[PDB]
Amino acid sequence: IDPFEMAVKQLERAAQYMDISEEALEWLKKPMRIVEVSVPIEMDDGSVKVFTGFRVQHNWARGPTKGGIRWHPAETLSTVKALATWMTWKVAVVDLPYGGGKGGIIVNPKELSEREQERLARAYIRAVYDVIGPWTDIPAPDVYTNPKIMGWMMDEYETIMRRKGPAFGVITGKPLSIGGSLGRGTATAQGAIFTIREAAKALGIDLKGKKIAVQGYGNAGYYTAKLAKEQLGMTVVAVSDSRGGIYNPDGLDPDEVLKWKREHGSVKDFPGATNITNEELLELEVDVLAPAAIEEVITEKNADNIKAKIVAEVANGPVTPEADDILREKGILQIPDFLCNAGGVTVSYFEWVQNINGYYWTEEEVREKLDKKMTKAFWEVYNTHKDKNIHMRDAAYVVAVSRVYQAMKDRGWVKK
Ligand SMILES: NC(=O)C1=CN([C@@H]2O[C@H](COP(=O)(O)OP(=O)(O)OC[C@H]3O[C@@H](n4cnc5c(N)ncnc54)[C@H](OP(=O)(O)O)[C@@H]3O)[C@@H](O)[C@H]2O)C=CC1
Repeated sequence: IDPFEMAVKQLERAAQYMDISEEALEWLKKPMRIVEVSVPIEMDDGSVKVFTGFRVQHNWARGPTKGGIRWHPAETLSTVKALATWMTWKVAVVDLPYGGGKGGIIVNPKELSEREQERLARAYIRAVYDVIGPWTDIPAPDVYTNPKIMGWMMDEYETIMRRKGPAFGVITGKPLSIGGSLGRGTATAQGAIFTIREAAKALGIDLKGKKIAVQGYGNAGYYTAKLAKEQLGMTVVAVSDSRGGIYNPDGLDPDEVLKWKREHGSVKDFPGATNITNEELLELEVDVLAPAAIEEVITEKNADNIKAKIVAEVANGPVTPEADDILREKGILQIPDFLCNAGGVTVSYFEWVQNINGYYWTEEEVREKLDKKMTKAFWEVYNTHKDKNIHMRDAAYVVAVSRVYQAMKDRGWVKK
């Protein structure tokens, strides 16, 4: 299924639940600027290889576009366009002064050395300099890209820009030594925890003493479990990895589970815990479920057999639309995927603000501002959900598209 076709279909579906003009929908169905460039680098053997780079800016009505850069051998312009379109709604739902953007290079980084990767980053910056900037387009880490490459890109941009402004703010996800930000490691989990707390508040459920099951124990899953147990006081009873999952009604200690995973290569066979399958974890009777793993783990087949009161879509779309309808019919509140894991984008914006202002905050200030942002966004989505009598995800889409629509109307881009 073509990614851009899917994104356009999603946008039309969202527009079907709100009052939006045809001209605005047509404007939103097409990225405002797409830049495809050749990225030449010098190989370690002395040869020269040319790579294909992309930089799609879907919309900038609300402000400078924001989005990451992906280094995947299967990158396509369609995928970049779809991800920029999704990033637009991602930044619009949580009320950031950002638009939608995305980049990508068709390259396999597993076969490149450190020098070649640095050359690739610098050449990409040299190619796309004319369409990026602190107030035009702010790239970010993505798949097979890390803060190392962010530092290289920032250094190249500063070299080209002759230090005429906040070159630190041109890109986010940088190392702390050069314009970096605190709380970037646990941003997604912190946002998910705040959204879960607000959902419990909305449902009238006290989380102190309740049970939570987390699917996927990577950076997001482990930190979600850890932060839930620490702040929310929720008993973690089940975690899982690719290999399998474990269960214990008496509770799990996330630090010990992480230690065992980093020692035995997997979370399975944890002492005092019963081994369960991922499917079996989705079956447990808990009050919070946090899929932080592979996409499409909840389908029409197992949607009915879910007993969780709150499903926090920490991952990127772990629930299918049929499963969405079935789960909504069962009186279960869903937190949409691009609202639950909004911490990442929310944190990036804080980093950009720190770079622009020249003043960096502390871990507590970032945590409090993120708390405010996520609470406001979830509350703005839940109110739409209750007023329009539509699905949770649909409420978030309505909020984001309404925000973009209003910004477009204010600029005079669309007269209707
Ligand atoms: N973490 C972040 O900063 C943000 C995360 N996201 C989204 O969040 C999710 C996780 O992020 P991230 O922590 O970076 O991912 P990680 O790569 O750090 O970890 C992936 C985890 O999910 C597990 N996993 C991978 N495939 C499966 C599978 N088929 N079945 C069951 N478990 C699987 C991995 O298991 P194993 O360890 O055994 O390999 C691991 O536990 C993703 O869906 C991602 O798209 C996007 C926004 C930013």
